[PDB]
Amino acid sequence: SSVLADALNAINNAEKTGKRQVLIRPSSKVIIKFLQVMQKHGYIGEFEYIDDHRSGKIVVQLNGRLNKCGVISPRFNVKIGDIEKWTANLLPARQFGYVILTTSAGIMDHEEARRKHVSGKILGFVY
Amino acid sequence: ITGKYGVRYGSSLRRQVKKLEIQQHARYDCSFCGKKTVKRGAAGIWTCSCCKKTVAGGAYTVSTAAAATVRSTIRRLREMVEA
Amino acid sequence: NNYKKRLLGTAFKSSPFGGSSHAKGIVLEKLGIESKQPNSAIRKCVR
Amino acid sequence: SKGNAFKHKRALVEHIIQAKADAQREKALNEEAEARRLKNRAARDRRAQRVAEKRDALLKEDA
Amino acid sequence: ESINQKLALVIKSGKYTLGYKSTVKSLRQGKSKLIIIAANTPVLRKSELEYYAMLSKTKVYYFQGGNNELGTAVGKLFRVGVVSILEAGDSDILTTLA
Amino acid sequence: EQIVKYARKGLTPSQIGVLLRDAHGVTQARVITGNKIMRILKSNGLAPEIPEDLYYLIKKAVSVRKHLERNRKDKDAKFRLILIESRIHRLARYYRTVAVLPPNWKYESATASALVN
RNA sequence: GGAUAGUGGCCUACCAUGGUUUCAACGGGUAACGGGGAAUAAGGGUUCGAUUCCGGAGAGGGAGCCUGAGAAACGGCUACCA
RNA sequence: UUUGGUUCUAUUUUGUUGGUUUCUAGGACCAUCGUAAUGAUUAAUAGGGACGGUCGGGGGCAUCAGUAUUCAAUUGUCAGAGGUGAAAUUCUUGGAUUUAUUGAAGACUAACUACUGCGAAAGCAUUUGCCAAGGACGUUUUCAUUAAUCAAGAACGAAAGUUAGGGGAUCGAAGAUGAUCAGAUACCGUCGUAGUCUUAACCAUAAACUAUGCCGACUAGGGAUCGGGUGGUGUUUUUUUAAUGACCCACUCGGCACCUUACGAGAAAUCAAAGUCUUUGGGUUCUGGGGGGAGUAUGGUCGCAAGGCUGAAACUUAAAGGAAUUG
RNA sequence: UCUAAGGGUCGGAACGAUCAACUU
Repeated sequence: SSVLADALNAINNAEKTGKRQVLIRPSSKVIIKFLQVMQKHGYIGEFEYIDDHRSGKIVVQLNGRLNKCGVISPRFNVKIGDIEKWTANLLPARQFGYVILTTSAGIMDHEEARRKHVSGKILGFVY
Repeated sequence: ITGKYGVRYGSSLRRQVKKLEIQQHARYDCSFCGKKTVKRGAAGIWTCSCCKKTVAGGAYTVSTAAAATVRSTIRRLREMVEA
Repeated sequence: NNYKKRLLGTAFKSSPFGGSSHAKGIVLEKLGIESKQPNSAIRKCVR
Repeated sequence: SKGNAFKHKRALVEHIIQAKADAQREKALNEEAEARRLKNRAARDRRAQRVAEKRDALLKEDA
Repeated sequence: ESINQKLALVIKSGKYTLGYKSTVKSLRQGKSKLIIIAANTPVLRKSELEYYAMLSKTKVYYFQGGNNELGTAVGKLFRVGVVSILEAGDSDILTTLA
Repeated sequence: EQIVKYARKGLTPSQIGVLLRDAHGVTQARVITGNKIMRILKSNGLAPEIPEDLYYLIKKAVSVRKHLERNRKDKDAKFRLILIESRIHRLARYYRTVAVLPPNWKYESATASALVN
């Protein structure tokens, strides 16, 4: 009934207990894709190794701070006056931040599509 | 309906005389054999063409009434003797 | 979208109305009221 | 009728007329099914027959 | 399944007589194997019905109940009440009785 | 039956491809013609009229109101004849929007007519 | 088809039942002229609009007109009500 | 690629014009032959249905059983039987109060009964049977998106209360009287109307409770009572025996109703959520915005009625209100 | 003074062949 906060709210829902991560939704190009941008900037460990009905692709070890909770979010705007603003979601300007936006092109990160002046949807936000 | 009995005599009465009314006609089963084609010429009487035969029809409804129990009770004692 | 609710309302029509910095008007009667509980005095007012 | 298939006899002649026609046409295009047993079955028996006239080997021997 | 369930297979194979005259023919003619005579169906049209085939050559299992229904039994809905199953089926009309 | 097209699983196997073959198996079997072989026999017959997943809801749901019709006091019978009902309807749609015509069946003599063969 | 400076139910006739609506029709309310923009905004917003500038509409109410390139006119007539 | 499949539109030259039927390809059309992995996401710890096993105080309808209640016919005798704090009102040489056979009537389902089973919810405990249902389990059976929550609209909805008939045991509003009080229209007797039961029809409210919306996630331990797996051991079926069988024990899982203790939540109390998120975040239905004035005024609708449903404003106050802690 | 609507028998969407009238 909503694969996003579904699983990011299990990582989130986990590291607060503290541990070595667990299973999740089913896979999703998108799940796996956030469960990438995450690793690729740090935070999480190694996306994992399942394969079933749609249960396929991965589990995913924890590691590190990653505190706290991946951000799930449930709207979608972007660019210029935007992105910067919804960068108020962030846990503080001075670096730290990361807002896993959805960018017309690419499921990208607050900066990772700040990149080639991109924009669009607001998929989430990490640490 | 009533209104047949036009706006004249009150209500509760109409009501009742409607209850028994719609019931004063159009039965509705074969107390002999066939289909719905009996009734109740007046009271007591109540013959049916799909046999052409008259049944002892109840009152304002040729449906025996309390002879439900009798239906049982009566023929029911017929149980004894001979079971 | 949806949803409008209570509190302060548009319909108005009171007794000075003009939310006036006053209201001119002739001095019908000189009714010195009388204090409420706790305190107590002859509260000189005007109708 | 016993309800109001009418409103002026020109109109029974009407619906009877039209109606009839339109229906006749509905059969007149349900013939399409014929079209679609023919222009397909032809190549069913033609794919079988073409599978025969392109690999007719053990047909002269068998048993 | 029950006879009210056997006659439903019957109406998919066999030879449904459908009658009360054609019932008589069914019999006299000579083919009526069983004979499904409803309770409603008047005495004489039942005792003479009887006599007809109890003369010919057939066993007759007096019906269940309602005639108006004894038809819904054999589909129709038209209150039949004296069938003459004439040909075999996937039913136990040879075991309708013992 | 087709629901019970797989009473085969009982004494044949194996659910059921055969009709394709993926995570296949290990036993005799003579391929697609082993399936089809008696898999066509199956219901001592065939079908398709329309449409099992309802040709059952409408049934249980049909006899389902004989009692309702006579009993009439088992209100704790209406409370379901509504549900087996709202169900029997809820199906239609995914056919009223696909498989069954575009009115009847998808509306059918539903409420009511014991159908239909 | 009639009018229009000219589209068009604009108006005529003839013919057909249509068109809107809970995704809010219709109707009711506005101490309603609209938009510039005004006020207090961390942000998000509340609240305001007839001083100027655009666009509208009216010179007591209400119609109808002559004049003309242009007006249903205010600082022009005509009648009604006032 | 292919007159066979027709069927157009008008261009180019014919000198010019127009009109022609030849082409002549250029659309679209049915055919024909030929090309190519020649066309169908998975089977959601989503949902629907199949199936078979079963469980249950689930639902309807019939019918069984029982004890008592109060009442009778005849009883045995004999001097009080009531009735509370203590009395009284009453019953009573009328045969009560206390027993004696028997039958009569409608309620009602004791005891077992709990740590709870079943139901959407209200609510559901005697017997047997007939009627149609329901979850959980068992498989991957069958489908493949069908779904999730819902203003509208609707089905069921305790008890009283209305309509009409049936009866009418018990208790028992109104109503009487008996005590009691300064005062008793009560609370304590005792009669007793209605009602209590019933069938066809209304009414749609309740502390209608778990005062806690529905769906899915995830977050932590143990015990105990319902279907499925295995070892089976434990004692008996099945008997000359085994085994099996029946209960039954132990380890599991499922889903149930519940209990006992950390992180984390809260104003507290407490909470297995009332948990997660700085202070979004998974989707939705709903209701709240100081007390009163009030669930009143008016309007429209529903109803037979009682009432239900919808539902204000004027004015009026600064506290009312939760939890906790002490007197 | 005009316009329009609304029917019966015989022969194949037929025509009218023919017949007769109220009334809106």
